[PDB]
Amino acid sequence: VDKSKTLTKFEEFFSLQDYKDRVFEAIEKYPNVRSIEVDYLDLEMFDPDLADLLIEKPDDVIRAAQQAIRNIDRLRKNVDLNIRFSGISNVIPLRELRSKFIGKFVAVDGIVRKTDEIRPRIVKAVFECRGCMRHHAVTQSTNMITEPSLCSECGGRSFRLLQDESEFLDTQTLKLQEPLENLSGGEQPRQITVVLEDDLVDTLTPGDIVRVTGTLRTVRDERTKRFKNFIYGNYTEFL
Amino acid sequence: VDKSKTLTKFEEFFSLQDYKDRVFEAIEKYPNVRSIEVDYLDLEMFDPDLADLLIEKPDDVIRAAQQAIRNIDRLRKNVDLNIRFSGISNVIPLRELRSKFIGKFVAVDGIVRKTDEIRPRIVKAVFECRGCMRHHAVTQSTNMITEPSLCSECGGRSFRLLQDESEFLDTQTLKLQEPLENLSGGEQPRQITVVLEDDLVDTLTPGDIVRVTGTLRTVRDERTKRFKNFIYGNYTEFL
Amino acid sequence: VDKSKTLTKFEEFFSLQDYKDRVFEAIEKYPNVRSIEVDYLDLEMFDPDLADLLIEKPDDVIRAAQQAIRNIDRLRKNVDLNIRFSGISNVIPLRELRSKFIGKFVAVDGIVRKTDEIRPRIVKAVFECRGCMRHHAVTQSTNMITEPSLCSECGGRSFRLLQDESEFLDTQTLKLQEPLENLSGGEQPRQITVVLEDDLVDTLTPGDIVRVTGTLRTVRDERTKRFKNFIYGNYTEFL
Amino acid sequence: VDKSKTLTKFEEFFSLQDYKDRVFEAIEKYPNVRSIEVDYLDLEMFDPDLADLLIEKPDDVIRAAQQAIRNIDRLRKNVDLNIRFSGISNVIPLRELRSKFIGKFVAVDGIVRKTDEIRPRIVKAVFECRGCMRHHAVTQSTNMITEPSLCSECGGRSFRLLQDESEFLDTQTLKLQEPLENLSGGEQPRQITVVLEDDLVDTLTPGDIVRVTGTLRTVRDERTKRFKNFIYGNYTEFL
Amino acid sequence: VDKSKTLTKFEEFFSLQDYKDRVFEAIEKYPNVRSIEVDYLDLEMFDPDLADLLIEKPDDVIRAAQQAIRNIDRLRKNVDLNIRFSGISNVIPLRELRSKFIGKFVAVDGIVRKTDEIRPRIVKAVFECRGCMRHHAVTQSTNMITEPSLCSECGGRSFRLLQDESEFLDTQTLKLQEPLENLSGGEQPRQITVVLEDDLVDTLTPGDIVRVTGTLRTVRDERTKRFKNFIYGNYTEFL
Amino acid sequence: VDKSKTLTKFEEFFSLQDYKDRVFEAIEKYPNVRSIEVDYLDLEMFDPDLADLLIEKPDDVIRAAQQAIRNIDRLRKNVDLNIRFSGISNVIPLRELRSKFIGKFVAVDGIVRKTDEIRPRIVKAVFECRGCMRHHAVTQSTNMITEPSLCSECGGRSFRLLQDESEFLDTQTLKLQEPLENLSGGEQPRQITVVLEDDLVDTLTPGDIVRVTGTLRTVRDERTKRFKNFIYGNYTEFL
Amino acid sequence: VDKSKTLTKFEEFFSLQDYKDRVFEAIEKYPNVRSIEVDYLDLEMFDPDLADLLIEKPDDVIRAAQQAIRNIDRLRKNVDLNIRFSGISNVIPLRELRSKFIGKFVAVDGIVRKTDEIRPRIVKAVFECRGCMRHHAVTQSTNMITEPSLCSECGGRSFRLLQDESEFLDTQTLKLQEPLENLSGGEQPRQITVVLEDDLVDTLTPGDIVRVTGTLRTVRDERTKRFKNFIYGNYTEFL
Amino acid sequence: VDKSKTLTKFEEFFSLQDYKDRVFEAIEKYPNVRSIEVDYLDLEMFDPDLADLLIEKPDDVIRAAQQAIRNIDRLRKNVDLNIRFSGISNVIPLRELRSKFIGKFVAVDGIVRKTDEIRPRIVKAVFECRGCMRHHAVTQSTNMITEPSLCSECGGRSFRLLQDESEFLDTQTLKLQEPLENLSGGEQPRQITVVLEDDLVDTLTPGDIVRVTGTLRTVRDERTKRFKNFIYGNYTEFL
Ligand SMILES: [Zn+2]
Ligand SMILES: [Zn+2]
Ligand SMILES: [Zn+2]
Ligand SMILES: [Zn+2]
Ligand SMILES: [Zn+2]
Ligand SMILES: [Zn+2]
Ligand SMILES: [Zn+2]
Ligand SMILES: [Zn+2]
Repeated sequence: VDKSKTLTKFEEFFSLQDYKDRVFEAIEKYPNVRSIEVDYLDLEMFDPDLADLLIEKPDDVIRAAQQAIRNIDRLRKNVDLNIRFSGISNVIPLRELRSKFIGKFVAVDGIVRKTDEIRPRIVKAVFECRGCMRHHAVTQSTNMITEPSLCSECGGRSFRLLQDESEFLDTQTLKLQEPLENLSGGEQPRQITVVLEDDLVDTLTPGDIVRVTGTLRTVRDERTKRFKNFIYGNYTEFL
Repeated sequence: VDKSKTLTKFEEFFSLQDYKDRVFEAIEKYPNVRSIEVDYLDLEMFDPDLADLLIEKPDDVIRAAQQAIRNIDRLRKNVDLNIRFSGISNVIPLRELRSKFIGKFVAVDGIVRKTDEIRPRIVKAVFECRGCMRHHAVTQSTNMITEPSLCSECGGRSFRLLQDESEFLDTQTLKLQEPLENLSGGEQPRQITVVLEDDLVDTLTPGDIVRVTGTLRTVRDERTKRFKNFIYGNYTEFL
Repeated sequence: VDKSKTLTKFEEFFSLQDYKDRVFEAIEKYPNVRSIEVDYLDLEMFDPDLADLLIEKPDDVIRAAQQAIRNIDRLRKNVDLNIRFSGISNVIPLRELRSKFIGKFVAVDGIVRKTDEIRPRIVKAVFECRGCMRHHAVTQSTNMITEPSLCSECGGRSFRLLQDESEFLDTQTLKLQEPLENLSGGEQPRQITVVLEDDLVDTLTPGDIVRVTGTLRTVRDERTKRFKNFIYGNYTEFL
Repeated sequence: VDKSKTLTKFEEFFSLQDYKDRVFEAIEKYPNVRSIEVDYLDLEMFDPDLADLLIEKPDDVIRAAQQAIRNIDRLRKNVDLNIRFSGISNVIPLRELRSKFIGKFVAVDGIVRKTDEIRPRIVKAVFECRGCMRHHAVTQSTNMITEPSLCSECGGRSFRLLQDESEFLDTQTLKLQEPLENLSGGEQPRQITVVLEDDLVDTLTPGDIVRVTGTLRTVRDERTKRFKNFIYGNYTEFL
Repeated sequence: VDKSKTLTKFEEFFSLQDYKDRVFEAIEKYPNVRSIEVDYLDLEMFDPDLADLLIEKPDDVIRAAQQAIRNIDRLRKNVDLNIRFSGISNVIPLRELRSKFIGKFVAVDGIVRKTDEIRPRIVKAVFECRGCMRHHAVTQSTNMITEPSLCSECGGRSFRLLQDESEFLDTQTLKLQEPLENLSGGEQPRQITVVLEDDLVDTLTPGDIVRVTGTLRTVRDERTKRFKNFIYGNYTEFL
Repeated sequence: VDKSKTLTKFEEFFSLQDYKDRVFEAIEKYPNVRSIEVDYLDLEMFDPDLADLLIEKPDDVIRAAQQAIRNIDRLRKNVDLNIRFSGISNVIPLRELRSKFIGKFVAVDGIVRKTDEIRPRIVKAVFECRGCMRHHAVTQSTNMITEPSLCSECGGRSFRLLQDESEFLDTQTLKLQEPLENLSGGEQPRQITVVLEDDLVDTLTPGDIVRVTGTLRTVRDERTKRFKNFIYGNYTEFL
Repeated sequence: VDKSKTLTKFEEFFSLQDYKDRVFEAIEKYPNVRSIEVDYLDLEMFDPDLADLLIEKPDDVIRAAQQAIRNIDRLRKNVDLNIRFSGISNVIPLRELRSKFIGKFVAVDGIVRKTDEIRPRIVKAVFECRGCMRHHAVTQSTNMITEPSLCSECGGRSFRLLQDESEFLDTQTLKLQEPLENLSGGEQPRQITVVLEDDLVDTLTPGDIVRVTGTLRTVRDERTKRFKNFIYGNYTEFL
Repeated sequence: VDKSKTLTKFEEFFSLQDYKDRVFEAIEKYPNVRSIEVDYLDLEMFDPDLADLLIEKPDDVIRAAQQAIRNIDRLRKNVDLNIRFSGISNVIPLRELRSKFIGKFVAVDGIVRKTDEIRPRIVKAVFECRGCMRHHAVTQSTNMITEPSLCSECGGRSFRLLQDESEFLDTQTLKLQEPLENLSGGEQPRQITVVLEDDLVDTLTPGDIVRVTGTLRTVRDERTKRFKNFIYGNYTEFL
């Protein structure tokens, strides 16, 4: 919960002459950008402790980072930019994406195979509390709706989702096959699912040799009660 | 604006000479008409701000244009007329009907591919409150019944649908394929579902080159858990 | 609820010398008849307002009609005859049986195709109130049992169906294909389901060119949550 | 429940030339009369079986009697007259008013002692069902409110009394001391409570030698869980 | 024995010549009698074992002697007769009416001191089951209403007493003082309460030297929480 | 009439020249006035039917005269003014204030005997719904708080009174004795309670010969269970 | 009649010389017999009205004929004997076994086509009341367990079936095809299911030309929701 | 809720050279002072709008005032001083302390009569939520404990008071009799209760001619459901 300190670090970070500009000129083109790039190196340089936390707790850090930009933004109300990081020094071979990397910032190189259709998902679900009829919004991260814990106003524990009041976002999946030039006879290359959202959607194509950076997440499949790991894409570049 | 501010704006557009008569002739012919066509351009002339809301919140705006007409006719004959706008500048290509356009008024060109059977659907569902046995009517917009939030009379939260007291309405589904003259090799055209209801039913047929204007809606496919977009047709025109 | 007046109109109607007889001579052959025919014309003539209500609210009118016969019948206890109407001036083409005709008296011409097996259904379901163990009978119109709203004696809302105390009735379905001599190349004739009950059972045969008269009802199919219209047969004649 | 037959007997009874008049001329002076007198003898004569039932079930009979007058009264809506009987041949000594006479028509002679103040009571209590908020009226006979058994509309069993919607009536009590000219040395005369309502209120005075006619009722006193008998006055005359 | 074995034994005692007629004359005079006196000695002659149970379990025995008479009369006129035994050998002195005698048939001599007013009490309370609204009658033995255990029809456990449908019965209280000719200096006589009901009401008066025969019952005094013994009079005789 | 029909009638009486100004001057001086006196006679002139309702249903009528004034003032300053009628023909002698007059507008003469201390009472009670924590205000007319029927927002039925948010109002009690010049020997005058509130507080004193005009209300005395009548003062005048 | 009136009638038929011995010989051989055959004709002779009920309400009648025998045997050895009637005049052709015959005693001729495996079924299910843990036995007639309505001892409504304490019974299914000598071209014979239980098990085989006598029962086919008729065999005979 | 602005005004107010000192030198002697005096005039001068709000909403203002001092206090943790105001220009005669002054800052002159004993009360009650066992503190203002609305952590609505964890405060009451030198023959001077808490305790003595300043509060007495006004003392000075 001391991540409040992290917010501060980013607040300052987003004050350095160099960054302060790309931020503004980005908030300029809204909503034709949504993203602000960040060279991992500048972060490494300016405060190497934070640069480490990004790797251990991507989600939290990336949240605090976005929070800062919202604060240091007068004039243009709202505006939520996704901040993507480039040059992550934590490249990891596909085959090694096991449990230790669950929920960690990762960079994986490979070749894009199958690319699924682009479809929406709810990012901000709005619920109606069945206890007092009040409305509560809850940010979703998966395609599985997550109801509020309890209603703080009346103590209710039962909610009804109001789709017409919820906000959507574009989502897409693809297969990231590992590079062959490292295998050794007989071995049929392995692959992992990558999830691209918002503006990283419709960015990659079957064949693209790339380096996907992002958070390694996991999900248990229905029926086959087994988990499966996938990468929640943050930044992407060609090799 | 708020909804109320809009109703007014509309009550005047529907009072202007040019449309004053069209409205009465329709209210007159009911139910041999149901529709009342309005030129977008005229809406712009009368007001540029309203002609914009029509695109950002077509649902409420159109629901307002209906309460306006219902507030004009001399005989207060109720009459649920369909306001259909013609000539919409907001023309979006099919492949680009992503999330940003959910809930927005769009206009898409393409070619009617497959046409489905006309079936009815409940538009006004009547429920019996299991708490006090009173009756409540609730307007439905999808083919999925939506029960009332709670019974205002006794506080009940459980209802039973009374089909025999509900009002139906004809609905129809068809696939709209994108224009071929823009695809580039190895590219199979993408199609999208269009929903036609009331008097727009049985209006189009395979081959017809059209410019479907309507609200972009989304719906989660049962068992797949994935959302999919479709167009709720408002106005149709040939090219 | 003012249909009580309708009961009266039929009471009188079933007093005219002409009708008063076929009634009695019908109640004579019980239970080898069950039906009393009614020339729509005599109804049209004697009270043209009622003749109109039949079309708008078949079920209610036909109920009030049957109610009358029960009242104007001393001596032979019970005896419930179905009254069927001939010569309905509301003939409608098969293809046009849309929502406006849901719950309306209709006459449709066509050719009988597939004819299903004759099977029973419950017409009068008897329920045991789980609250006070009392018995309640409820008339069913579909093959889906409909429990009582609530128990008037104790306020119970939960019931158990007692099959052994319920009354059955013969039911049958068939397909009524539209007449071809009106189509126009390429068009594969459409069809609709007809439901024949009680003594209209085993009356039609594949091939019969007929004119089915009855109430247009609708039902949502399981799985495919879509509705489908069908005709609840009242009278039938050959062309 | 066959008391419906009793209603009939009174309907006829209140058709005899002689009575039919005092009824009308009474309904004339409303609301300056409220009472219609009935010579027990005429009742004895015309139908001696009814004349007996009055004695065994005063309340029911007197109800059916009042019901009749309401039926045989066109023109002046409402109007509820109390019918009082004179010349009851069931005179009983005060000291003998034991259990056998509970709920029986009785005539008792004595001298009026203490006379209490005149105060109102609720005759028709209106309740709000806490289940569905509907209103139910219930006739009260004592000064203790009696809630409905259950709500027939929703099955509710809990009610709230709405005083502002209830109707009141004047009530009064007095002591009827037994006649001394029948005692025998040492014996301190006994007494019983008489309850006078509506227009018999403020009719008797301490000292009046009278003959009270009415229904013998009983009530258990709080604290001292013992019952006590009293007379619910119907008719009164001086000796 | 069991209760049944006793009923039989009694059905014969009540069939013997000597008493055969007394029973019929009583059943005949009902309700101008209510009682049927039987000499204990005769009971001994007819059977010594039954004449004993009468003392060990007077309640059940007497309840049996009643079901017997009720099973003899020709007209099955019901008739709740009071069997009263005369000449009981089990004579216990007043001061010795302790616990061993609770529930036993005793006979105590003394002198009627103070006599209380005759009041009624419910003998047969009728309850309305709050579960199914059905009516249940329950015989009461004390002046404290005893609700049914549970409703056999619906399983309900909550009841409402319907006073207007309940049957009353006259009851009376008096103090019985021990015989003075046995006390020894500085000893104030001890008294005990006697309860007289039905036809035994208003039978004794101060001064009367009697030999009260009845069941010894006990009751806890409210607020004191202490039990106290009293005699439930069955038969009275002067000395 | 209905309530609405009355409001109108009043909105005009309060628009007439003669009273147009009195109303504004009062609305002006608020809250240094609160009252607005109106001559009954003038009400008769303006309308004889309304001047009658004032007597049959003073409560609603007066509640209407308030909504009228509240619907006239230019500044919509709310202002809860007290309409007080002067010169009421419906003068009833004290001893005759029985049930027929409960809820009616009366005028009684007598002499102020005893005067009680002025205390406040809640006029507008504010409750917190225990279901959703929302606040509801409810106008009180007695000194007994009356909770809301149910919460319309969530269906709750349980509330908690929030005294610190409720509005108070001064109330006062006094005994009004009947005029002595009409009693006839051995007759002690009868008194009745009068309740004075708002600006009528501390207006009368012992000895004052007055003509209290107000609504006759009744209330059950706790522990006694007996109703008692009292006058809710509207207008006072000296004789 | 009522059930009781019938039991008597039967107790006499089973007392007549001709059958007096058959019954005893059977009760004697139990359980090496179970059945007791009776000629319908004899039933007619003994009584024509009873021989009719047997057809209109075979279930109750047969249940009565069983309670009769159970009320005759000297040793009160219980013995659940099967009464099977021979030579039934009520012979109905297979294709005509519609609703009017549900619950009726019929006799149908045809040819045993397919025979199923003999399996057991619970005839007397024993349940443990989850409320008080008591045991209740309930006779089953179908292969679908039917729980008790409610527990009379404690009012419970929830039960658990105790298979190890329940009694089984052999049951068997076979298809009965209509006689071929009556069909007319292109007509494939219709078959109906027959259920054979107890000693009738493994009695018939393919090819056997028979005249199945039994009760016509109906049952709803799970998942189809459609009823289907079948014959519950009582007596079998070859042709 | 905009009282946050009031907090600010006091924050500034408590920064003026003059006040900033007495604050500090007061926080110096803790806990031997508890109070900081405030000349109403300085408040009147510096910001006359606030000086008015004090009178209308004493409680809120005085709260915001105390809140400020807590904020502008570094170094010495805790320390809650009561701020008392002197020289209130809202002196009001005792007899006029009616409803309009409920919850208003008031100054009343009079002579101290009876002085009650000093006793403690709970100022900060600590409750244990019966739902999750968590602890909640709630400031009390009366001697009647006020439980929390609901538990924000788990939604619980039931609490248990933990006396051993609650904080107490000294409280005292006295009678403030009005000054006689203003009455006029016969009039027996009136009085009102004053409540002195914390350090104003044991400050006044019978006889002291004083001017009590404070908030007028009201409370309904048990039994006698009537309210009574009293003064919650804030500042006191001698005349
Ligand atoms: Zn809530
Ligand atoms: Zn409801
Ligand atoms: Zn029930
Ligand atoms: Zn209700
Ligand atoms: Zn029950
Ligand atoms: Zn609420
Ligand atoms: Zn049980
Ligand atoms: Zn909690």
